[PDB]
Parts: sequence; C-alpha cells; structure tokens
Amino acid sequence: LQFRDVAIEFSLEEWHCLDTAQRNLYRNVMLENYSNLVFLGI
Amino acid sequence: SELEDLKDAKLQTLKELFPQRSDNDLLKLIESTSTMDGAIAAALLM
Amino acid sequence: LSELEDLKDAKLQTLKELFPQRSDNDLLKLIESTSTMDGAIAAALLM
Amino acid sequence: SSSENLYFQGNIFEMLRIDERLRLKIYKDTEGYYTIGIGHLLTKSPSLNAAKSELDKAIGRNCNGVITKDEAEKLFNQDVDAAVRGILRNAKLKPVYDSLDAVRRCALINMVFQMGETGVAGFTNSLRMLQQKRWDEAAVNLAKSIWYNQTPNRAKRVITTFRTGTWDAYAAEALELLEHCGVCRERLRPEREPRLLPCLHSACSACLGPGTVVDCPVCKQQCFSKDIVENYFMRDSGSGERTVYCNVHKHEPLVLFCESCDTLTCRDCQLNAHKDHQYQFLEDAVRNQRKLLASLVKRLGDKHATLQKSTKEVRSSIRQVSDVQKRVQVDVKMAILQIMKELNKRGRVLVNDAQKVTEGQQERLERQHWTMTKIQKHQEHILRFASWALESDNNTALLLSKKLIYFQLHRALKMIVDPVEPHGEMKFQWDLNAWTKSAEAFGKIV
Amino acid sequence: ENLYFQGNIFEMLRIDERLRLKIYKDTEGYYTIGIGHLLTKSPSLNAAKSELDKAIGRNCNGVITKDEAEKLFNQDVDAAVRGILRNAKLKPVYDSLDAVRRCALINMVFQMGETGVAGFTNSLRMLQQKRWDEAAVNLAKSIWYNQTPNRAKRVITTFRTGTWDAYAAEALELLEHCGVCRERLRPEREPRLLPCLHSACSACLTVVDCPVCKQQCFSKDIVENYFMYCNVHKHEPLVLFCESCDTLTCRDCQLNAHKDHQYQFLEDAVRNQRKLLASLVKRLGDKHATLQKSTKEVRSSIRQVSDVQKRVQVDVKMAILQIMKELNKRGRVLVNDAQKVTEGQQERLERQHWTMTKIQKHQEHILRFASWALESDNNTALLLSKKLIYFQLHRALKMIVDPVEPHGEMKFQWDLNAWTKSAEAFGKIVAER
Ligand SMILES: [Zn+2]
Ligand SMILES: [Zn+2]
Ligand SMILES: [Zn+2]
Ligand SMILES: [Zn+2]
Ligand SMILES: [Zn+2]
Ligand SMILES: [Zn+2]
Ligand SMILES: [Zn+2]
Ligand SMILES: [Zn+2]
Repeated sequence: LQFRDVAIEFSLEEWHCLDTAQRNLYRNVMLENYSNLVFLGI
Repeated sequence: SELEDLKDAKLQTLKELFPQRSDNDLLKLIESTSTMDGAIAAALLM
Repeated sequence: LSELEDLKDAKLQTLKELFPQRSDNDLLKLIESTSTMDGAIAAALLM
Repeated sequence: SSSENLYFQGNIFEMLRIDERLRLKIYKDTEGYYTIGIGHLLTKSPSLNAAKSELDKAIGRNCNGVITKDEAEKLFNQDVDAAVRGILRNAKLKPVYDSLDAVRRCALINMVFQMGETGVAGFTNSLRMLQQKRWDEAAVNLAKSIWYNQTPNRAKRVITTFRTGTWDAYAAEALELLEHCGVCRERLRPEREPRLLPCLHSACSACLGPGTVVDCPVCKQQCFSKDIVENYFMRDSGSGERTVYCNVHKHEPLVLFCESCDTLTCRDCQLNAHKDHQYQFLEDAVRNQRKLLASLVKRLGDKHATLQKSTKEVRSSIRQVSDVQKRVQVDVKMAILQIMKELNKRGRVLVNDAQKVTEGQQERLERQHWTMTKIQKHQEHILRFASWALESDNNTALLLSKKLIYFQLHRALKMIVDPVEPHGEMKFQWDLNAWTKSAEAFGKIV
Repeated sequence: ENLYFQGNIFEMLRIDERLRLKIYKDTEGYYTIGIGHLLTKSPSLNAAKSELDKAIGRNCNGVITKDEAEKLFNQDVDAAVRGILRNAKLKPVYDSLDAVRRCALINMVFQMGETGVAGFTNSLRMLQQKRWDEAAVNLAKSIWYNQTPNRAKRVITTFRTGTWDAYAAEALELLEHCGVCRERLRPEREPRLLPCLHSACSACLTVVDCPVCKQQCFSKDIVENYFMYCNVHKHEPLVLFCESCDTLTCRDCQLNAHKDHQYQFLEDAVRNQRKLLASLVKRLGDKHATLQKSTKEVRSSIRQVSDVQKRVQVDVKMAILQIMKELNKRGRVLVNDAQKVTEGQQERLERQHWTMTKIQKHQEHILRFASWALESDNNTALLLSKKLIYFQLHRALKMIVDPVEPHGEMKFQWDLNAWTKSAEAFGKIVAER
C-alpha cells in the first residue's frame, strides 16, 4: 500500500477550477496522508 | 411533392458529404434513419 | 498495637529517600491522607 | 463578411491547401528537396532514393514515387498535428500562440508548418511584437526576413493574416484560383482546353481522366462525361468574348436563349428541333437571367450566414461539454478529499481515545518504575558501602562509624515497594467489508 | 565481589563525566558545560556564552542549573544515538551489539562525535564480528585511549565482556573520592562522612545538606571519614569501646572522663559488629535481588503498554488508508463513467461540426463561382453556364442542416451528510482486562 493509492492530483485545467478553500482542503488531506504513511513506513 | 422534396433535399445533402456513394445507398440510409444527422452517422460508419 | 507507627515510620523513610528536600511534616501529612505507599508517593509528586 | 466576392472557410487546413498544391508524385521543391503530397518533406540529403525510401516508410506501402490522395491527406493531417505540437512544447512559440486569436494562430502554425518550430522561434523580434499586438509593426518586421524574399507570395498572405486578423488574403487567392486548373494550378488559357465540371470545378482537359463517367479531381463528385462543358469564361480569356457555334449546324452561331431548355441555340435549332417552346434573343434574355441568378446568390448568402452562426453555436457546445467533464472530475476528487478529511479526523479521535487510556496506566507504571529505581539506587549505595567498610582492615574506623551504617541498613530494609500491578489491553476493531462496499458503491454520475 | 551498578547509558556517563555548572575549558581548551556538553571549539568565551544562551533559552553568564544540565544531557544522549543510526559505518555495528555493548558505543560517540568514532574502522569491524579481545587491544592503541585512559579502559572492558563490572568497580573506587569534586579523600582534605554514607572534602560542605543526595543531617552527626586515634588526648589510641556511651575511648579517657562506666575491648566490639553487619548486608542483598526482578517486570509492563498504543495507532491508520484506497478505486470509475458520456456527446458535436463545415465549403464554392460568373462581361459564357450554375445554386439552397441539440448536463451526486456520519462513527476501540 504505497502513496499513489491514496494520492490525488489535479491537472492544470482542474487546478484553476479550485477556489481557496478547495486548495486548502486538498493540502489538509495530502499533508496528513503523508504523515500517516511516514509513521507507518510503507 | 410534400415529403419527396425533403427526401431529395436529404439525398443532395448526403451526396455532398459522401461524393462516391451511389444515390441508392444514400437513399437507403435516408429510408432507414429518421434524421439527417442519423443518416450521416450511419454513412460515416460504412 | 503500635503496628501503624512502625508502618508510618517505614512509609516516611521511603518518602524521605524519594523526596530528600521535603520536611517530615509535609511527608507525614500525605502519608496520613492516603492509603498505600504508591498513593503517598503520587501525592508527593504534585509538590 | 467582407464579401466583395470574398469567401473563405477560415481554418488551418484550408489555409494550407491554398499555400500548398497537392502533388501525388515526388517532386523537387525550390530549394531542391524531395517533397510530396501537401508540403511534405521526404529527405534533405539530395538522394535519388532516400526520397523513395522515406515515401515507402511514411506510407507503409511500396511507393515507387506515387501516393494516393488519401495517403497525402493522411500525411497532411499528421504534419499539421506535428506543427501544432511543436508550437506547444516550444518555450518561445507557445506563449505567443496562446495570446493569439484563432486566425492569427493559424498564421503562426502556417509558418511552423513551412519552416519548423526552430526556424519560427528564430523570428524573436516579430514574435514579441505579435504577443503585444503591434500587428502593423510585426507585419513590417516580418517583411524584412529571408522567408519573405524566398517565398514572398506566401509571406504576404501570412503577414496580411497576422496584420488584419482577417482571411481576406486567402479569400482573394481562393478567388484567383477559380481561373486556374483545380489540379495543376496552371492558368486556364484556351491552350489548356479548360473544362467545367457540373460541380463547377474546372480543369485542363489534360487533367481529367476517362456516356462514360468522370470523377472530379477536386471533391471527387462523379458526373457523366457528356455533361462536362467548356469553361467558356476561360476559353475566351485569350481573346475576349467569342460567338459560339452549334454542335450540329456547325456554321450557325448561337444567338437565341431557349428558356424552356435553359440553354443557347442557333436559329435552325430554335426553328426546328426546339419548335413550340419559349425563347428570346441572347442580349434580351441575359438581363433577366442575371437577375434570377443574383437573387439565388442573395438567398444562398443568407443561408450561409445562418450556417456560420449555427457552426459557432456548435463550437460553444463543444467547449461546454468539455468543461462539464472537468467540473465532474473536480467534484469527484473534492468529494473524496472531503471524505478523507473526516476519516483522518476520526483517526485522530480513535488514537486520542487510546492515548487517554495509555497515559493513565503509564503515569502509574512510570511512577512505580521511578520508585523502584530510586529505592534500588539507595540499596546499592548501602550495600556497596557496607561491604567496602567491611573489606577494610580498619577496625577502628569501622566501629567509629558503625552507628551511621547500621541505621542505613535497617532503613533500607524497611523500604516499602508496592508490587507491579497488571494492565488491560485494547484492540482496534472495524468492518473492512462494509466500508469497502460503501466505497465501490459511493456515488454517480447523473 | 561486592559489585553493584544500575547498568544503563545515563549512569554510565555520570560515572565518566563529572557534572559542571559553570563554563570550563576541557583538556583541548574547548569550552564545555554540564555533563560533557561541548559549547564550542571557538577560542572565544563569548562565543561559548552565546551558544550556551542559545541552548538554554535565557541569558546565562556561563552558569546553568542541574535541571538545565540534565536537559542538555538527555538531548546529547539522544543525539549520540541518532548519530550512530544515521551513519553507514556505525549503525551496522550498533545493530549487531547487545544492549550493554551498545551503551559502550553510545558512550564513545557521546564523547567524540559520530565521525570520530566512525574513524575507528577496524575496531568497529571487529566488534560487529564479535572479536572482542582483538577490538580491545586495537582500541587501546588510539589517541582516545592515550588522552582519557581510565575512561577508555572502562569503555573497552565493557566491550570486551558483556558486563558493567568496570562501572561497578569505578562506583566502588569512588567511595574513596569526594562526592562533588571527585578528588581522592586523603586526610589533607578533611574528609567527612555524612549519615547517608556519602563523603566529601570538608571544603565542599547546626544543619547541612548532602551535596550528592540533597538530604539533611545535623552537623554534629558528621564524622571524619576515618577509613581514609583519640580526639581528646594527642598521643593516645582508641583501644576500648565505652559500651556505656556507645563510642570508642582511649585509656586516659576511660580512666578519667568515663571512670568505671562500662566498656569492652576493641577486639570484642570488632568481631561482634562484623558478624551483625555481615548478616544485615546479606538480608539487604536478598531484598535487592527481589527488587531487581520486580523491576524487570515493571519494565516489561511499560514496554507492553507502549506496544499496545503503537498497535492501535497502526491499526487505525492502516484501516483508513485501506478505505482511502477503495475510495480512489471508485473515483477512477466515476470519472471513467463521466468520460464515456462526454465522449458520446463530443462524437455527436464533432460529427455536426464536420457536417456544417463541409456544407459551408460547398456554399462558399457556389457563391464564389456564381458571383465570379456574374462579374464577367461575357454574356455568352454566362448563358452557356446558366444551367450548371443554377442547378448548384438550388441544390445548395435545399441542403438540410439539423440544428444542434440541447444535450443536457451530467452532475456528480453523493451524500455528504451520510458519509460524515459514517466517518464520525468509524471503528471502535475494544478494551479487555
Ligand atoms: Zn468538383
Ligand atoms: Zn491542369
Ligand atoms: Zn428548347
Ligand atoms: Zn443548331
Ligand atoms: Zn571535594
Ligand atoms: Zn548523601
Ligand atoms: Zn582520650
Ligand atoms: Zn562513658
């Protein structure tokens, strides 16, 4: 179970469809998914 | 002639779109479809 | 008999070792206000 | 639009078809390179056979020097697609392309198609001017180039397109081309025996193949050869208007217009072959014939204007469905990220629930370990000392200090250590399968 | 024989590094404070003070507290361990070593830095291969050993054996040294023994607190550490035990000051006290043996409680990643479903654009030709061309162009409140006794 399985990426076309809150929500989760994986090791 | 003139209009439209199909094949597509767009889509398939 | 005075002494000496710069007066009060040795030690740790 | 008699299907493919005549046989261009089809280069080294080999390779067929038009069209679309990608991946061309309207984008693609993305990137001062508009200025700077001197007729058309943003230079060439063979582009002088096909494309008689039927070289529409007529407008281009004579009564000129048969006739045919149907003399008939035709043109131009609007509507619908797709992709990804957030929030809660238990037990066990350790240190200090004092031969010192030692030995022996108390355990529990099936069946897509 | 120690890295380093609360220069002239904590190699005392202030978080004119020293000590001990683990040459060795020998390696790194210790290439290799006696001999030739030989010998013995005997032996040795300055307690130091069996130079001391323990005694209870003769008569030995007064006395004091109280001869008091003390010591040693085992149990319980907490954190985090994986599996499907619809709609729209474009090309071809024909002055050519032009004009006017259909929009649909409530109720932590 490596990161790709839980990673989400936005294309440039999609990125410009995101408002401020949406770009931050994305940060919250992606930063936190990373921390959980660092702890777990996979 | 009420609808015969429409059938001919559809035929001439297809002939312009598909220049090397016989009038009989193009008429058969018109008969088997309900719209101009339909006949064209079927013609593109052939 | 005076069993509790020997026990009190044993508890006091245990606390004096663990809390070397507390007065015997403070250490006896927390012994008397608690039930077990661990109880008294836990009380002493709150200063 | 600007339709004196100016019409143009304004896009890159139609633009290039005018700039590049179709050649179905390998030919040498004006720099000596072997090319084929619609502006397609086979080889730069002047090889006899590299050109034939690259032709066979590009097509996938044994092409002695010949391809089919379909093959030419396949190469052409590939080559246009290639020119466009070359712009997009190029750091200097891409930002300019993006800034341009569709007409001017085609003018830029035209240059790339002709010269390559590296050559076009070289026109740095002109590219800058265009990104800033300065259309008249870019036009002037581009006319100072080698490109212009080598191919001024094309450069003038491309430059006019950059300058005006219109298609007039191409509408004008499309008009000029009515007077040139649809196949070889030779001007249709009478020496070429120009012929007009029923689809109003015309060609040198020599440029037509096989009563019998002929396939139009331009547009492929088929007709009977008996229906092909002289292109009389061009037939007379080398002299001025000529009396035409009857195909049968070969000494009689055509002087009447038969309205019932909608064609010119000589006196003998109108009197005999065409007896009892309607006519006027040529100069009388022509005024009404010009009015009927001009009126149909007005009607067709109106229909054309409607179709142009209809086509623009379709392009907008295309951009819309594309944007709905992007909306859905974003909505889906944000929906999942939103759920991920709540899952991580619950994760933190579950851990804090476990941590609440653990901190309680650990505070206790750590307190006891601290007690046991500090009591043990005392015990080892007293045992270490008492043994040392006894290892000593100094009996005087031993007795003088026996009081202090004895006290600490008894004191350590009274020390109270409550025993190690046990601990509960905890385990995380959840339904993998119920959650997997709520995923998998999450949502839709209406 | 009587070897006791409390074998861990912290007690190991406390034996080796005397606590200093004021900035001092070590043997290389470097500025140090606390328990072996290097402030700087810079020759500037102010640089040392700046580094001290930086480390503590306050303005220390070169002085810290014991609590502050302890904090640096724990940071530095942790730092030594990280240095070992991040170093390609030290980690394989450390990993291969037992807990006691690991403390020896940490001791060295604490003292010298990870690269200094990594420099001992062959000795490290020997240790990983468990060639203990060879490693000892080789390490004993080093600059380290020549610079701090007693420490190096203790560390090396710890590597040779798997034990703490070297440190138990130093703790015994230290009874003969001052509890605070660690100078040997010769008579010139006026060595004094406190009731808690700690000793100190009188210089380092009604009531007094022990420098080592923080515990109080009456100064009247403090005696000369006599292990390192009469206090009344300048030429007399103490030879009698004044049993009446529980103190040793000389001939003249027993004859006068204590005339005929009660007494035993020293030889009588000696044998008896040594039998009594010896038995109290055996009893204490047995109580100690019991406490050692009960402590091993509390440690095991502490590790177990910690391991349970880690287990739950892992189970929760993995449970969530697994669900996340399934949500993205579904996300990909949801998008692909949408894309099929979009491709269908775009297939239609492009077909319709292709049709309109191609019909337009015809319209422009006819409009252009007919107009050109009419600009011409050649009335004969025009009339000859009329049948063909007219025909195409009417044919173009008849052509059918279906209008664009409204094609409705698709939307992504899901239940946000349902999923937030499922997540809020996700999982359970189950306790058992
Ligand atoms: Zn044609
Ligand atoms: Zn020709
Ligand atoms: Zn007639
Ligand atoms: Zn005739
Ligand atoms: Zn001292
Ligand atoms: Zn002490
Ligand atoms: Zn005396
Ligand atoms: Zn006496």
